[PDB]
Amino acid sequence: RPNHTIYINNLNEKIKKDELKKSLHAIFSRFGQILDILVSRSLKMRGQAFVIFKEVSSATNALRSMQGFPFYDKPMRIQYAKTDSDIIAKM
Amino acid sequence: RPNHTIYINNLNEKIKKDELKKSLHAIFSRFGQILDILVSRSLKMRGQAFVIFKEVSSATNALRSMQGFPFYDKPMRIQYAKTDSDIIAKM
RNA sequence: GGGGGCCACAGCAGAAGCGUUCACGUCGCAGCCCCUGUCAGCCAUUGCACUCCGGCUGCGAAUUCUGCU
RNA sequence: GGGGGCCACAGCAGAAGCGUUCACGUCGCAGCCCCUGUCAGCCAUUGCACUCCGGCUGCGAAUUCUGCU
Repeated sequence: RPNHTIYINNLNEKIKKDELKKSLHAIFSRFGQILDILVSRSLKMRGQAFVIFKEVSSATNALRSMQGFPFYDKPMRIQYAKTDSDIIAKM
Repeated sequence: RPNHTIYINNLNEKIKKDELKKSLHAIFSRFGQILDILVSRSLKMRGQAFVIFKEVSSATNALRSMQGFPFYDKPMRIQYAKTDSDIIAKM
């Protein structure tokens, strides 16, 4: 079940919303063009984010590459999204 | 060993330096005139501060009154200062 | 923010679009590199000062056309 | 910040001192009370969204003289 958008959890939920999107973009993008990183610190979401890539191969590349990597003293649990983000759905 | 300046430790060391001086002043001052609250988040000092009162009776009042009070979900360990602050020393 | 340095970089002026900002006006806005006030993340610390000072890690902003020599 | 209300409050104008701000200029600055964006503190949460949204607690800025009716 691979698709354009990777899904990361086990993130340091104490990190500000903007510094997260920034540092997340910094860790990736060296895999392909990133379309958008989606975050929200609500109770439902919290320590997790959606990194949307331009081509699926960059998602597969970064998923296998960056798994378990320590991000703010915490290991990343990367996996493909249940559904491709509605921006990719409009493709 | 009572004197003008009370000494508090066991403070929430994760609190910003300014919000501490503010909320500390807010909890006291209803005991007498506060001259100055001295704080610094250095490793040497950290979770502790010096509340300087105008008359010693306010220090005794607040010390016996506010002992163990929960300040930012943490109990206050109040006690008199080893030496009266050099501002009181210049009296 | 702040300081320094690049084969990295025509120069100056206007205009628009941005950044900062509560918000306009002044102002400022290519690209990497290094140091660094902040701020933040773990980690450590229960500690008696009035002078700033723990380790490690990370963020550290804003560009386009137009004309002249 | 934002909104509302007080036996709490002469009115307006200038001047100085402050606040905001990287920094001046514009601007804004009695006192309590209530609600509340932020921000922060514990607490809880390992959670598949693209619409904002967990509980509790706390911070939530800046005044003086001068003249006129």
